[PDB]
Order: sequence, then C-alpha cells, then structure tokens
Amino acid sequence: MKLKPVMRMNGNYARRLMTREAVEAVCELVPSEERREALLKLMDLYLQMKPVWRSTCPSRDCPDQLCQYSYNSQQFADLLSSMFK
DNA sequence: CTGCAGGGTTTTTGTACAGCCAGACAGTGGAGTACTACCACTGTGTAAGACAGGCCAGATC
DNA sequence: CACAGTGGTAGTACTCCACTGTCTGGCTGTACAAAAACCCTGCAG
DNA sequence: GATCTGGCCTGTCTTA
Repeated sequence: MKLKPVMRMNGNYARRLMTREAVEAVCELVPSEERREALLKLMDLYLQMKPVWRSTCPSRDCPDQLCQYSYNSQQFADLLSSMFK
C-alpha cells in the first residue's frame, strides 16, 4: 500500500488505510479464510456508509447510500457483535 | 406664488465635404509559443482521564 | 466521499517571425442643425 | 488475625 509506519493516525493515512485494496493487502496476512471474508465484507460496509457523513450534501451526491444507512449499519453492528465480539 | 408655453440663452451631437495614415484581414510553414492535464504525493489534526482489578499497608478490634 | 497545493513533461493549442495589397475607420479646416436643459418672459389659475 | 479503604502500580481503553 506504500504507507510508512505511523506516529499518530493522521486523516490522510486514514483515507489510504480504509479502501478495499488496503484490506485485500492485509487479507494475505491472516491465515483463516473465514476471517478474510469477515473483515473484508466489514470494510466494504464501511466504504458504503462513509460518503454518507463525509460528503458535503448526501441528499444529492450520494442518495442511495444515505437511504440504506440504518440497514447497512445494522449489518455492520451484527457482524461485530457476532464475529468480533 | 404655481402651472405651461412661445422663444431666448449656450451648448450639445452629428452630419456634412475631402484627403490619409493604421492596423486588421488573409496566407503560409512552421516556428516555438503558452497553457494544459497528469502524476504521486503531501499538511494540518498531538495528551489527559476513567475504570477495573489487584493486593499490600496499616489502622481498628 | 477535504483541499490547495508541487515541478517536470508531453500534450495541445494558440499566436507569433518575412513576403503584399486592400480595406474600413478615423482625423483635419468650417458649415449646418437638431437636440439639450436652463432661464428668461409671456400669458393664465 | 483480617476486614475495609485507599493506595499505588499496573494496565487497558478513548481522545487527543
């Protein structure tokens, strides 16, 4: 991912950290093939709910993510309390 | 005094002649001009407290 | 789904150096009017 | 002897 180790988490390294690529690069590390599925699907959920708050006005630029936010966060929370509990 | 109406005033606003210089037009073949994405990649978020469990110290009986 | 940068490049695009004629727009003397905006004075309430 | 409380020291978390 071409990302140096860090002192403090800055928002820039925080934008290059959560992307599907970064996760699929750290997917090679964890041997369990169930977990790959889990954290990977987790990250995709997060990418889906991120533009909701981070975009200036979600009502226009990202409406379909917005309407799905509650349900999406639901799958997310259920995934944490289930697998990562 | 107000109202409008002939004309005054001076001054605008342009058209009237006629000659003439300037720079735009258009060509070119391409010059080398100027302004363009594009490329990874960055800088600014910076210190305390709360809370759980241990367990030893030491007062109280 | 920050943002305002950061220099070199290759891209593109535009706009320039000579040869020429031709064109419109614009200036100069006074003459000639018609508008421009007062203030007059004139005639009326 | 042995409680309770507070202690420090650790010891993790969360924001910064």
